[PDB]
Amino acid sequence: GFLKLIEIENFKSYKGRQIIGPFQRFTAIIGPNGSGKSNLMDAISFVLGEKTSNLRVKTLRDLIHGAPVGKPAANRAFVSMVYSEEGAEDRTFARVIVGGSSEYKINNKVVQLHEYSEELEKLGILIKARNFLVFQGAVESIAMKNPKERTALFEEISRSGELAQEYDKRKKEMVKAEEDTFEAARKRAKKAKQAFEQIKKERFDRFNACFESVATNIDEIYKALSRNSSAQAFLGPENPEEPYLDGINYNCVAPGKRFRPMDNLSGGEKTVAALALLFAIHSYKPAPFFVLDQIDAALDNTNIGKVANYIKEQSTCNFQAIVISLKEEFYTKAESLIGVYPEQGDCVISKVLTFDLTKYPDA
Amino acid sequence: ESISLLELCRNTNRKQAAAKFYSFLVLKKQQAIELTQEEPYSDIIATPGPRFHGSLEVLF
Repeated sequence: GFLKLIEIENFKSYKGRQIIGPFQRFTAIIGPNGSGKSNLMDAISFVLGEKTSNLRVKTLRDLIHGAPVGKPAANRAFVSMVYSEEGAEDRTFARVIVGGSSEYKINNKVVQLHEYSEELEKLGILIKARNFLVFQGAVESIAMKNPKERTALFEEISRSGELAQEYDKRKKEMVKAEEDTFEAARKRAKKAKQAFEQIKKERFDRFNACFESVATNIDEIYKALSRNSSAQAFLGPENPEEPYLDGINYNCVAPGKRFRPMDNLSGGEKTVAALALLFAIHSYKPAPFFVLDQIDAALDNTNIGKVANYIKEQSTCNFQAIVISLKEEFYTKAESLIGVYPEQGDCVISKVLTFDLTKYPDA
Repeated sequence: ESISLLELCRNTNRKQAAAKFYSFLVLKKQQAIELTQEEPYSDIIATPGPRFHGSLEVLF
């Protein structure tokens, strides 16, 4: 489905009741330096269940407009997300600050957080994993992971890492039973390795289901980001039989260079290689919408247009893109702009404007 | 008086239209103008703001 609109009431600088959107398949949130854009990112995180400690406050009550300086506009605030899906009624997900704590609602029915999370998960929105979010600095974080840190990441996203301790403990038992081996000792060792092969097979299958998807997609992504047919990208386990035990190697052929580990790249070339891995990882478990918070801050004028055009292309079919963007060479590829501006008041007030770019021709 | 964003963007390309839209946000921040938009994706009308007293024609 689709994130159609966000409705806000008295949340941080968004005083009063405001409609944000409707969103198009590719929408950029832009505006001059101010609390407004990051507050809107926080509203999205908040309606998707983010914890208080991750919303730049110490108390939930301080998310109410004016509460940080002792002048709250109200004793309630809310953020609501309207989720649309072709062939179905709209679904509304809301989080309300009532009496200082969260009230969760689905279609105005009060629910507990467990059910809210479950109903979002059925849509492909994983609020604990935050699969919908590319946080500021995510590109540089991926760029810096060594082969073993890549394997760690694959174990997390594939949930194969949830079987690690059982794997280690079943392997320890198998080693002991094998060390012992009259016939009953043979019988205990056989069952020991069988129970170990079970968890080994299961950890492999969970890892492989994720890794092979990411590994299959990364080449085309790297070609698309590079806008070059000759670029090539390769993921490969150092230990093919048990990939979770060793590193995941990542070699690229940059559009003019030779086959080399991504490590041996630098500058915008390494950034585009890290972007390809980031987007390939998100092509497993992909949320219906993708919120990219200032991803273009990591780009320079040699690849900003390439990444913007990649998101433009992907947004027509594979996912909805919502990008908070500071750079015109990125956000002018969007279908519509949500422009955030400040209003004077006792506290900073943010309001928005909507603008359709599809009405105008390109360069 | 008043200035229509959609009229200013008539005959512009995407980058030009986006920059005029963005200029409305900056000029509102600087209090040179006030902004109204009746409904999502409608025209956006600028009027004189408290911190600029010339003509709106010259501001664009």
